[PDB]
Amino acid sequence: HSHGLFKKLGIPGPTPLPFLGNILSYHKGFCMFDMECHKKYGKVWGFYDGQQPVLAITDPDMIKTVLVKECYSVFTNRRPFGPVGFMKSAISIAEDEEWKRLRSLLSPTFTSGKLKEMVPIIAQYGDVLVRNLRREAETGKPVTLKDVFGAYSMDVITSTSFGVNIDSLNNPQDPFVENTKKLLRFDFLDPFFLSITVFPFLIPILEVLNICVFPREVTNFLRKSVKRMKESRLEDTQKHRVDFLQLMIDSQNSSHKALSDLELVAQSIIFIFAGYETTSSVLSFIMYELATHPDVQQKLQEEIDAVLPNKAPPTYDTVLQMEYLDMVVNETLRLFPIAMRLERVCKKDVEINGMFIPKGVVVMIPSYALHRDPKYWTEPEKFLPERFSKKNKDNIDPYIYTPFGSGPRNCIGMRFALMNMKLALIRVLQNFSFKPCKETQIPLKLSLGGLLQPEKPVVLKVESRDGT
Ligand code: HEM
Repeated sequence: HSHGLFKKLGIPGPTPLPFLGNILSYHKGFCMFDMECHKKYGKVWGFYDGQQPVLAITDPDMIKTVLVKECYSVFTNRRPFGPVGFMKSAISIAEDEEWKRLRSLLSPTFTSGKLKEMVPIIAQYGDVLVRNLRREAETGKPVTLKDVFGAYSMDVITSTSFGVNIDSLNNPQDPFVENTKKLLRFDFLDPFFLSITVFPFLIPILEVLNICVFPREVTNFLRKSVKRMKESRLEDTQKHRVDFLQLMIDSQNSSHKALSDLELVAQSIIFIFAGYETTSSVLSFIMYELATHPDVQQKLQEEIDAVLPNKAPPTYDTVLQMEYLDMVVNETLRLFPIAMRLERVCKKDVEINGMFIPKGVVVMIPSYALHRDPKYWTEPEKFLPERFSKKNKDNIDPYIYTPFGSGPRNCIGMRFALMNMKLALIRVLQNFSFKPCKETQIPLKLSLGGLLQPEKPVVLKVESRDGT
């Protein structure tokens, strides 16, 4: 019972129940819980995930202090979440100095140059997705976005970490894809995780039995797959394709360095885990918005048609040049910041601009809630891209709008993700128009689970701009 911590500090929040803390209030999902707390408690509030104290903060300066100012010193790590095994070394699960070192070895791998050089590969799959989407529409039936983008997301992943070039969508059974496919984002509200939240003392027991949240079935497979291609393939030299693995392999081969072949395997897997369902979900939200806002869709199409007359293949610089595109992407991320919350564990007693935060408390920034906070957004529930226009985006506080988090521990694949999604969006809109379908849910309703996603999958009628 650390359940008295918050009233002891005079910090408001919902009253916790023995053992459960406040988890039954998650019956409508993390985001609804955070919006309702924001509303009734104010700028700061506390709650308990089992016995774990969580202090939500909403003040921009405090957020910067936590995410930026005091990253290395006090708020360096995310909260532990369950049995992880060797993945304990994935950069996103790694802690303190261990994390700092991994954050160095990997920086170069995510530089624009390395990125630009990966465009041809990803772009190549944009052609594949279009080629693919061409059929699904050409046919007649509504298209289920998660699937088309799931495959596209998959294809970019494999391809950008050694030439495993597969048309994932039409090779549903290619084992290598049938495994990477299983690397889905965790729903921390499913029974298992709720149980570990209420019985955290069970994690060491699962670790000793080698029980891991990532499917060993799949982790084993890729561990071995990387092993061979890391040898078998390029252990022949002469001709390499600037993918993450190679960047990880070569980074290996000539301060703190030397990525353990196991670490490297951990990185490759986490990069997949970090980008697979995230990219696909964001693309789907965007397409939903464009379909329910024809005018925006058209305008986007006109800009694309302008920067690339007559379906001209997208390019790094060409992508960067499109502003309405950038505005549409950003607006969608404001409405659907898929991480939902940003978190940091307080490694030690501290005071940040006024309030004292005890050691061990989890400091949480409710992105979903700050993104829809009336106090900062006119008609928060509305999809209005102008919000991010050139002469308007300056009024946006970066500690309020945080779809990719902020500070030293922000999303390391952010630019890659933005690039990936735009290239895809360009290719697709540069060929089709998505319109609401009779089965299209409007307004879109969000799941009540622990992931930010539509209640029912988004399906839309897809039409080719002059397809005969
Ligand atoms: C639209 C897609 C994506 C979104 C919205 C997104 C979101 C985020 C967010 C909000 C964080 C937490 C930041 C923080 O705590 O301050 C994060 C972490 C991170 N992201 Fe992404 N991400 C996306 C895709 C990617 C992709 C494609 C990759 C990999 C190439 C990637 C790699 C990671 C990693 C490794 C971390 C952990 C970084 C660290 O702790 O040092 N993400 N992401």
